Amino acid sequence: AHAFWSTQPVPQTEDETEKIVFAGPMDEPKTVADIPEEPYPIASTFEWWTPNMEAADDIHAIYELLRDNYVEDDDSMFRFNYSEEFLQWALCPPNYIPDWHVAVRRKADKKLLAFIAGVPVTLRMGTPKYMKVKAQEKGEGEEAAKYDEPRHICEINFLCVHKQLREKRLAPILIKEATRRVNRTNVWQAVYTAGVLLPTPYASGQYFHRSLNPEKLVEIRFSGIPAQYQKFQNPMAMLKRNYQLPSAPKNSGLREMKPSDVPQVRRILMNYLDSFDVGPVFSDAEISHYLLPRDGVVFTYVVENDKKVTDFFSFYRIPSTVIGNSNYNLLNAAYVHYYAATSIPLHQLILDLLIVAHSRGFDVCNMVEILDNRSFVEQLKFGAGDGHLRYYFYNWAYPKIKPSQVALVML
Ligand SMILES: CCCCCCCCCCCCCC(=O)SCCNC(=O)CCNC(=O)[C@H](O)C(C)(C)COP(=O)(O)OP(=O)(O)OC[C@H]1O[C@@H](n2cnc3c(N)ncnc32)[C@H](O)[C@@H]1OP(=O)(O)O
Ligand SMILES: Cc1nn(C)c(C)c1N(C)S(=O)(=O)c1c(Cl)cc(CCCN2CCN3CCC[C@@H]3C2)cc1Cl
Repeated sequence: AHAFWSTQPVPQTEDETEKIVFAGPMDEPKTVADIPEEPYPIASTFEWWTPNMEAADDIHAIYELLRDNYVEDDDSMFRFNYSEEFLQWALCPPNYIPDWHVAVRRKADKKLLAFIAGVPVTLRMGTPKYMKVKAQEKGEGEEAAKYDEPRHICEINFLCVHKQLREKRLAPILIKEATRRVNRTNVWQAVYTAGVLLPTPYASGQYFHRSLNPEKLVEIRFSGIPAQYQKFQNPMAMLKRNYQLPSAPKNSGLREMKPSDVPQVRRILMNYLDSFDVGPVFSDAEISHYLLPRDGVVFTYVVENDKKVTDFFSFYRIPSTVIGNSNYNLLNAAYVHYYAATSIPLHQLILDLLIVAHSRGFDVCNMVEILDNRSFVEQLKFGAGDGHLRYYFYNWAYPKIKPSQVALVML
């Protein structure tokens, strides 16, 4: 049923994943020297290209490919429009490997036809807590703990094939060449997410959405007017009233994050994320890169009291092109990023996130039900959406876990 994925080191069915008890690799052990030195063969009219994602025109080329060809909703009403500044941020974290950014161009005119990107991440991906309990009962604690040390792996994102080249088996070639380049760097696992169902997720979470500009969301058919609103004479004014938010944050001591906050934010974030079965481990440099504010891209606020950072939240911007409605070009979405609360309830912290996002002109706040995101859904008027985000490993057997045991945000 899967001419490509059946040949790959991933669990092949849900029934197989249901039987996995310990974390660990799936493929035969290999070394860098076993991996082909030469790029994977591609047809003569095409060439491999490694873009320089710190060069403005290379970023712009990838930006255009994604703008016109990346993920759409199922009704082709919206398509992600990640900005050039966002792409540079997401693709060039500390110690990133340029060779892991893989493109295909038409050799004749250098037209960009396809892209896939990998970035390094340090991930805790050892056997989850519930399976360690079973392992202990069975005398298998050592094997269950074998791969507990955080692992330096690849995170894959931004797979895209031009619309005119679809269903020609180019995606498997891109994946194969990315795998080769990552393996040549002595890295053997990857983590990736998708909205679609592939073999075989270790976790899946529903998307949730918080209306910030409901009149726009209804107009573009992102949101509907619930049936119960028809019992009122003006359902739209009632809708706006329901979603209204304060004009300024409520938490005393909230301010934008600054460079000197990096060590404190690292400590509180790492203390929080260590409670989840799967999660990243961030250095100071990675905290700085992923969390310090960048205009139009990432927004991060801390709660400071007694000159100490006790809480923080972050969100990032991904607009989507509104394909079918001529009255609006873009849907401006804020996505919940990392956060940590030690002094206030999480719903009180995330209310300030919604306020800041609304004040800055965002139309909706999106998130997946990872981390403790479910704990503020009802209080802050998030609604479940149609979409899901499925989490996958390449070359890593892993038991099924709930999305609330996942602490890795994927951009
Ligand atoms: C150690 C290091 C390892 C590094 C790599 C780790 C693995 C990373 C894996 C990538 C993680 C990416 C994470 C994200 O970015 S998820 C976002 C994916 N991008 C989009 O949805 C953008 C719009 N769509 C496209 O650009 C294309 O339709 C794509 C590129 C998605 C498929 O192109 P096309 O439509 O022209 O099809 P084909 O004829 O070339 O190929 C068909 C084969 O492709 C399999 N397919 C379809 N969709 C996906 C998908 N989203 N992940 C993995 N495989 C997918 C499909 O099952 C079939 O295989 P099989 O069913 O026959 O077996
Ligand atoms: C406004 C809007 N624009 N677009 C393009 C869509 C679909 C919408 N919606 C309608 S949606 O409700 O907001 C929504 C929906 Cl249905 C489904 C999904 C499934 C995940 C898609 N990918 C896969 C690759 N990447 C991994 C990490 C981020 C990214 C997520 C995501 C969303 Cl974000």
